[PDB]
This record gives sequence, C-alpha cells and structure tokens, in this order.
Amino acid sequence: PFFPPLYLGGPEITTENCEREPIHIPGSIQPHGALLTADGHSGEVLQMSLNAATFLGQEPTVLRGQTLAALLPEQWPALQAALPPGCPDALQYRATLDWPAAGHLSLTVHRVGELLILEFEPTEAPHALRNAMFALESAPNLRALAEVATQTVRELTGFDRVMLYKFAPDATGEVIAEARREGLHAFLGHRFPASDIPAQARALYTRHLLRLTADTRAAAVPLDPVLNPQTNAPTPLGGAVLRATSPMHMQYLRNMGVGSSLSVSVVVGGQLWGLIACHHQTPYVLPPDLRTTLEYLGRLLSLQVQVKEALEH
Amino acid sequence: DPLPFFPPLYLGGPEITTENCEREPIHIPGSIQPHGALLTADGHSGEVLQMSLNAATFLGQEPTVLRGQTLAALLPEQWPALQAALPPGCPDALQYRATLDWPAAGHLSLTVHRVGELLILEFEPTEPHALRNAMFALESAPNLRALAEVATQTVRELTGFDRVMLYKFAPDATGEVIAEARREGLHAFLGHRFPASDIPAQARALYTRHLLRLTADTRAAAVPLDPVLNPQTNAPTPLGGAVLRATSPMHMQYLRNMGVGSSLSVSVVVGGQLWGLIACHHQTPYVLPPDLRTTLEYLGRLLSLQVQVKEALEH
Ligand SMILES: *C/C=C1/C(=C/c2[nH]c(/C=C3[NH+]=C(/C=C4\NC(=O)C(C=C)=C4C)C(C)=C\3CCC(=O)O)c(CCC(=O)O)c2C)NC(=O)[C@H]1C
Ligand SMILES: *C/C=C1/C(=C/c2[nH]c(/C=C3[NH+]=C(/C=C4\NC(=O)C(C=C)=C4C)C(C)=C\3CCC(=O)O)c(CCC(=O)O)c2C)NC(=O)[C@H]1C
Repeated sequence: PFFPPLYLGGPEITTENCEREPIHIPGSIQPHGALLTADGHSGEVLQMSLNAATFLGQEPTVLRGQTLAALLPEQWPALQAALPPGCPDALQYRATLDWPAAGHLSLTVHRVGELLILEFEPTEAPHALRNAMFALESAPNLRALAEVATQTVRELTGFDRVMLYKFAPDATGEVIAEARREGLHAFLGHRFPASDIPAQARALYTRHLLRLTADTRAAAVPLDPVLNPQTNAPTPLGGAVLRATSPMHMQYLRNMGVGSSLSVSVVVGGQLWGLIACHHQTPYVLPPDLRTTLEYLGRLLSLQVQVKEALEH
Repeated sequence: DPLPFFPPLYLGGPEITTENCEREPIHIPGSIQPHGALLTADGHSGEVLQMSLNAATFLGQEPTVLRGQTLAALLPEQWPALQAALPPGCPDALQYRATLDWPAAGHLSLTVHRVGELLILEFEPTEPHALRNAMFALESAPNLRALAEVATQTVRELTGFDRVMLYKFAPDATGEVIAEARREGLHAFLGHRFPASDIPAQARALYTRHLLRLTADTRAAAVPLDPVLNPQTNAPTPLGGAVLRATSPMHMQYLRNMGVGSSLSVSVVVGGQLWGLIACHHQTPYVLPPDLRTTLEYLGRLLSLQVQVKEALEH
C-alpha cells in the first residue's frame, strides 16, 4: 500500500520505506507556478496554492469564492467540452491567457473525478522539431538513435546533461547515451539499482509522461486547504507537473550537484522502456512551449525505439 | 502481375493506360507543381545544375545568373547547415527545413534532401495549442473507431479541407474508408471499398518511405525541370522525396472526374507496412502552407503509434 502523507501524520520516509512514499499526494507544488482546484460542475474554486496572489494578482479571498465562469469567461466552456466527466486523468487541455497582471500565462487543466486541476505558469509569444523528427527516423540503429535523441534534446534545451536511461527487465537502469557540457562527470555506461526509481514512481511515470524539479533547493508551496473539501481527502496531483518533488529525490539531486532536473518517459508496449533524463547545474524553469516539444519527442522516440528494436529481433 | 517501370515519356516511354498502370515511373516525372520552385545542386561543390522553369519568378533572378553561382554564394547562411544536416551517404528520406527571408519573394520555406551526389532544394512561400490538445485526445480515445473519428475531425479542423478520410488497406491492398469528416452536403464514403489497383503497387511502395504527397490544383500544368536530365548522370532526376513532384496524369484525371480540386494524404505506417492513409479532398484548388503541413506530418507519426496501441488492445 502507501503510508499516509506527512501532513496527515504518516511516517517520514527513509531508505527502509522508499516504496511507500505517497509522492502523488504531497499537498504542495513548486513555486514557479500556481495551482487552483475547482468543482467540475459549478466551476467553484475549492483549493489554491498559497502563492496564487502573486501570479494571478488577486486579493486572496477573492479567488476562493469565485467561479471559473467568472474568473475565466472565454475558457470555461472549452474546459467543459475538452474534459468531459469520466475522462482519464491523463487527458490535458492547454491555453495561453493574456492576463492583466502577467503578460502571458500558460494554463493546463486536467480532471480527476469531480475536480478540475488548473496550473498556471508564465509563458511567451521553429524547424528544429521537424529536423529532429527526420533525424531520429533515419538513425540506422538503436545506438545511433539514442545518440541523436540526447544531442537533439540538449540542443533544444541547453540542459547541462541529457541521458537516455534504459530499464533492464528487473528495473535496473543503464545510461546508454549521453550528451553533456564539457567538464561534467560522464555517466555513460553506468548502471544504477532499481530502488533509485521506486516502483510507485515507475507506475506513475507510465501514465504521466513528464515531470521536473525546477530548483532542487526551493521550498514547496502548500495547497490551502490541504484536503479537498469535496472528499475531505488529499487532492491527487500526479498528473500535475507543478507537483512538489519528493524530498528524498531532491536530496538525491542535491548530493549529485544538480540544480534542475527533468525527464520524459519512453513507453513501449504499455511498459516503461526508459527515460530521457536531463540535468542542469543551476535552477532552470523550462517554459511550457519548449516542454511540449520534448513531450512530442517522447512519443516519436517511443515509436522509433519499437521500429529499431524490431530490426534487430 | 508486377513488372518493371517504363522509361518516362521524355525518354520515349509509352503513354500510360488502365492496362499498364503499375509500370508508370511516378518518381521521375521531370517536372513539378507550379506553386513552388525546385533547384538541384552538386552535393560536394554546390554547383546549381537543374531548375524548374518558373524558378526566376520565385527567386527573382535570371536562370543564367542562378546557374552561374554555387549554393555557397546563393545561401551563405544555410550552405554549412545543409552540409552538416545532410552528410554524404545519408538516406533520401532525411529532410532539412529552414525559413529564408528572400528580397523579392517574402518568407520562403526551404526543404532540402540528398539523393546520392545530388541536393534537391524546394522553395515555397510560407506564412495555438491545437496540436498538443489533439495529441492528448488521440491518446485518450477508447478504441480504434473513436481514434479514427477524432483523427479525421482534428485534421479537418486544422486544415479546413472539405473531406478528410481514414483509408485503411486490407491484406489484398484493397482499401476501405473507415472514418471521415466531411462538409455539409457531400455524400458519404464511409464503409465504401475500392479495388487494389486504385493505388498501384509502385505508389504504395513509395508511400511507405515518403509519407506525405499532394496535388494542390488538379488542373494545373506541371513545370519542367531545365534541363530535364541530371547533367551528372545524363539520367532522370529522382523526385520521389520532393513534395513539389508532379502528380501522375492518370491520378489527376481520377481526381478531376471525382470533382476534386485539391488532394493530400499522409501515410500511416505500422510495423514497416503501409497500414492506411489520412486522405483529404477539397473541391477547389487549395495550397496548404508548409508549416501547417508539418502539423499533419507530426499527426501521421502519432497516429502510427496509437494505431499500434489500439490494435494490441484487440486480439
Ligand atoms: C527511498 C527511495 C529513494 C529514491 C526515491 C525517488 N526517486 C525518484 C525519481 C527519480 N530518480 C532518478 C534517479 C537517477 N537520476 C540520474 O540521473 C541517475 C543516474 C545518474 C539516477 C539513478 C530519476 C531520473 C528520477 C525521475 C525524476 C527526475 O527526472 O528527476 C522519486 C520520484 C520523484 C518525484 O516525482 O517526486 C522518488 C520518490 N531515490 C533514491 O535514490 C532512494 C534513496
Ligand atoms: C491506371 C492506374 C490508375 C490509378 C493510379 C494511381 N493512383 C495513385 C494514388 C492514389 N489513388 C488514390 C485513390 C483514391 N482516392 C480516394 O479518395 C479513394 C476513395 C474514396 C480512392 C480509392 C489515392 C488516395 C492516392 C494517393 C494520393 C492522393 O492522396 O491523392 C497514383 C500515384 C499518384 C502520385 O503519387 O503521383 C497513381 C499512379 N488510379 C486508378 O484509379 C487507376 C485508373
């Protein structure tokens, strides 16, 4: 099963109980964005991140009464149609708001049962993706495909290190390709135990295909209330990219000297084949539109891995 | 019966009839569609060899001036990028794309690929979260039918085409429309089936490697290359990989007879085989700009993946 989260007086995690940390329900988010939850029917704002006032520019109480209808007039009917009752928690809808306080915000919404989860992040506003797609497809074998993928991602993102991290049948991990800035350790060829990415992390990564820690030293921002009014239970946040990273994994990243981390799942035959894993030495908020490019690349790599593995077997 | 290609018309080959379809050499027509321009150049020196006859009007230069310069001089910023992206021996399927600001012609999209020692350069005029939203909707579709319906509707919304269909090949190469989105008033093709020869075997082979082709105006005359043969080889210039390549006159007549002014299909490729086509129709001529066509190319790949996934959920 899972332990209760901390804020419901559950045990603190150790290396004795890696597998049982309820990483999906931390009750908090990373501070480079803001999150609101809301009722599926009424559009009634039920929870907000204590930092919402910053991003939205709204007097705190104003929000926690109001309706999405009021708050987002153009958007609220689109949401209603895009995310019908009963849809999967994996389905997401995005829009760009030109919002008074903040030039442009990206809005990302998904639905978990009766709750809409809304994420707001700063945003903005060429051929590198098309060029990359063809490059991946003409790679002659899996090894070269891995090399092209890591190089392409590094060029698109500027990340200090990009790896392709492949799982063995026992969930032992191996770094089979790597693109990195001069003057970093090489992790190419190294293998790591399965407990570095615990089973409950791997399952969540099979369904929700991108996560990140923008700053491995930033404090999480609580949800208020912490419990969902609807249920008097924790809000599931695993489909939210803003979700606070496990402090065990942030300790792991800090001990490695990483300041910013991001990965994309490569899913083949319904299973987690591996990860595009990125490191930055310093804090780094990759903007939403560039993340989208990596999300596309994730799908394309999933296709090409199967194609390429089929021409060996 | 499968038989080798005839020589093209310009090398004294015969004219194509219903008798001998599968032998038209549709990859070497010696000509392009008039809404863009094409140059060929030597892959090592960058000497310009062939050009479409309309090139002066896209590129704003006399032929003899174009042909008298190397790509190093014509494309000083792109020439080194081309050479890195398209190394000798690379496959003909690999494409490099850039946007140019050309004085006379505005923003041009440049698409380049390499066939042996030849570079092929295509120039076309070029111009929010719809793709991301579509990607997730496709993935959440519960079964093959719902996927097919979401895919057709999405493509129609992105493009404005009068008719978008998902055409699926059977094992005997006969095809069947299995989903479609269509303009009000058009008659339905859903559930109809069509003989294997409607798309002959040399087309289906080419459609497994080069995943997007089009006819922007089914009445437009083709524009010859000049000279027609590659001076490197005194042989035909391979245009299988060029979206500007002239469509087969047999196929344009099949389309005009249907009342179609514009056609476009994306290949859906599963396990190395052509599974089906996203096929679109418009009643009037219609040019879809290169950046919009890129969205369809990306959806072609997504759909190939999702078709595998939906079919595996099915035994
Ligand atoms: C008690 C359990 C421990 C634990 C937990 C844990 N680990 C993750 C997630 C990740 N761990 C990763 C590990 C590596 N990154 C590398 O670069 C290398 C090798 C050079 C390794 C072995 C990775 C890539 C992830 C994915 C996330 C990311 O991209 O940063 C989680 C889940 C984090 C979250 O989503 O909140 C958890 C709980 N890690 C341990 O080392 C043990 C002690
Ligand atoms: C004597 C040979 C004939 C022939 C040749 C031919 N056909 C193609 C390619 C295509 N034919 C298509 C046929 C259909 N379009 C539809 O809408 C339907 C059903 C509603 C069918 C059956 C299609 C879709 C294509 C693909 C290209 C496209 O999307 O327009 C070629 C190759 C064309 C080229 O690449 O230049 C050739 C030579 N078709 C016949 O019917 C016989 C008479």
